[PDB]
Amino acid sequence: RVTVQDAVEKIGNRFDLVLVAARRARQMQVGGKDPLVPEENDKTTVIALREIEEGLINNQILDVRERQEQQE
Amino acid sequence: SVTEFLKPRLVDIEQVSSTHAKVTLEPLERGFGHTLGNALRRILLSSMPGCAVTEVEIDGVLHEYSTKEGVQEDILEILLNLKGLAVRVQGKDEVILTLNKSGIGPVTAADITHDGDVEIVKPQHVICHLTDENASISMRIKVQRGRGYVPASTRRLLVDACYSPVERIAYNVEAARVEQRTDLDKLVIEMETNGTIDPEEAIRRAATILAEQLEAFV
Amino acid sequence: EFLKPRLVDIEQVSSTHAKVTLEPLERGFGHTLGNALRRILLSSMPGCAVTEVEIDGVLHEYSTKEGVQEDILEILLNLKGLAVRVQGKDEVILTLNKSGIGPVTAADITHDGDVEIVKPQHVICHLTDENASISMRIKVQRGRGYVPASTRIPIGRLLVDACYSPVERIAYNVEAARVEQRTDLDKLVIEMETNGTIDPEEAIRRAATILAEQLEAFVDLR
Amino acid sequence: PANGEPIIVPSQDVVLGLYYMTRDCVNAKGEGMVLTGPKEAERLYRSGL
Amino acid sequence: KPLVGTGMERAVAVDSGVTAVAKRGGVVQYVDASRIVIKVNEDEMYPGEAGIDIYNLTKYTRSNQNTCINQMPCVSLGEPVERGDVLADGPSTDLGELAL
Amino acid sequence: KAAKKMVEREEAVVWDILDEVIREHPVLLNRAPTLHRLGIQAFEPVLIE
Amino acid sequence: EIKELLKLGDLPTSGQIRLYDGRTGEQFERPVTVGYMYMLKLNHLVDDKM
Repeated sequence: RVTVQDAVEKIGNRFDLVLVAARRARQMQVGGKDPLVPEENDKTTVIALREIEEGLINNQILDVRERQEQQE
Repeated sequence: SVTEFLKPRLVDIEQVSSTHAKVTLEPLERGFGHTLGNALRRILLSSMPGCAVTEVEIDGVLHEYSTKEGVQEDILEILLNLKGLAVRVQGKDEVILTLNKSGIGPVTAADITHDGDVEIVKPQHVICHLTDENASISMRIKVQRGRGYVPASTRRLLVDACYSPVERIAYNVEAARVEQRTDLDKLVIEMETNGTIDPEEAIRRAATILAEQLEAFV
Repeated sequence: EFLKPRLVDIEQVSSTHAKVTLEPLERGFGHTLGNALRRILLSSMPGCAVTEVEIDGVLHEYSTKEGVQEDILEILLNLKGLAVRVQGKDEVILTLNKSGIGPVTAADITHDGDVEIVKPQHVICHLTDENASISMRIKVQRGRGYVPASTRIPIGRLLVDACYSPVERIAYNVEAARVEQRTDLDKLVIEMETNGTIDPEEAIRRAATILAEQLEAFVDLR
Repeated sequence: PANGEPIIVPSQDVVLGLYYMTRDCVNAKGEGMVLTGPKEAERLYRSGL
Repeated sequence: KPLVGTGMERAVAVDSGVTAVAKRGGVVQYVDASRIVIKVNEDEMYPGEAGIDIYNLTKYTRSNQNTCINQMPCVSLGEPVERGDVLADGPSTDLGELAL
Repeated sequence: KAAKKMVEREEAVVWDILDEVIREHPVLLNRAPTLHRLGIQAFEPVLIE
Repeated sequence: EIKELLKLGDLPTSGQIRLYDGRTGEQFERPVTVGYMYMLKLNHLVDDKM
């Protein structure tokens, strides 16, 4: 990733980007919740940022996944 | 360990649709990247057998600074367009073709006379434009076999023959590592043809030329 | 259709440095082959250079053997400057022994058949007493490029920097050839400075071989 | 952050190279011809012609 | 021996004390990396207590910034020497000239 | 301790692990007089001798 | 006087000599200046700092 400006284009705040990326990366790093996008021998940080770029990650999908996880 | 040199094998060939190639070689001994890149570039640029456009003559014109009605371009412009034209010719050294047509619209390379052995690699290419009802374009073009670049002054209108098929060739050297190996160079040949011959056959031809030039030594 | 250059002439203008002529060549090929050969020769060549000197009456590489006027490290540098040639061995152990006042050069070194010294007059040290003997064992091995001491690493076995290189100054020039019923013929004259350990013909042959092997992957590109 | 001026302004050696690359002299090799594109311009310059 | 000097190299080298400048002209009888022995001229030597001169060149010893300070003989065996002239070239010196 | 002795031995395996960790893992390069916020910038390391 | 000393030698009066690039192997336009300058080594070694 040359830069994350596209992620800001997707999430204009430029700060919640960091929080959501870190949340996703922490969840997928320690264990479980395998990345949903192909990797390039990169660390969880890069793949999390790429997933945010792709648009499948947002401020609501993490919350709804947690809610469904809580429901079970 | 007096002659054992790290024989490299390409790690990647990033090839684009038609004629852009990005060939990657590694590892190369200290400094060999620059010499190999330089030799390949010089061979591909200066000395390369090929066939291109040599001269052109127009029935209704006898001067470089003139024009024909119904052609919104200029005869200098059609010369420039013919410069980029690409053709493949059999062992026959020379051949003459023509653009004899009378129609309305762009003059495409497909319109040129097929003329048997010769082969046009970019028929879709546009040479000039015609729009008037009676404006007819007729000219004689001579294509000849050569092995370099011949400007006009080095020598009916003249056409500088870009015999060599490489349009843009550039190379780069970046540090590459093999375990504790100090600093091994990795070569990146970014190269572009005109479409007559694919990039890889051109690289192979240049390598063979230089090898035959070296066969006299060993 | 291009005609390759033959090794037309070798002119040993001097014992150490020579000039070779390559003919015929076509336009552009001159500077091409000249630069390629220059880079190959300066970069990678076979060579014979001192690698491990051991002096009997020495504990470390910084002391001063009594009787020799120059410090021991200066002796190591002089030995590094020594030129030697071998044929059938990847390493060899020479021996030097000398006492009595006077210069001690490479000439007095042991002269094993395969071992050949090219510059006997080249000085190694001096002795300043009637009874003051220097005795050393010199391990010289083949190699390539440059290999410093600290990298490839007894207490008396001194280590020196490797200088595997027989060529120090290479230059080339392309000029016109005879008529030969064809103009634009380029003759390539390469002037090469060599300490005296490698034959220029062998040097050019080896450089061409190296370039060919490097190109052989290009010809066999996948 | 001080102002809108770019901070990655090329400094001293890059600028000299670029400036020497684009500077017209009255006449030189290749003066007065027509090129179909930048590619053959590079080909002409690097070849020394 | 710096090529472009200002002619002050002599003074700095000789007076800095690093170079073992001679004391009484003579002939270099015995030379060595360790010591240099000088046969002073009879005219230059006192009648009594005749003797000869000996300089013990300082070898590799720690300098106060941990750089090496050392001397090397710069006179060949059996050569004349003038009174007050350099005999050993201290660090960063040669032939009694400041070469840093 | 096995990894400690490995890194001390400079085992060739360690370098591959280094290329793995350094793959994309920014580090901060800061100068001495940090005046403006640009005085600290992140950078992707590229191991070099 | 510097030009005079150069004249006693066999080197260009201006002091500029054309140089050939090591990699490409072709000439540099606009001859460059080459001479012998006396250069020191200062007591700031990287391995003392790194």
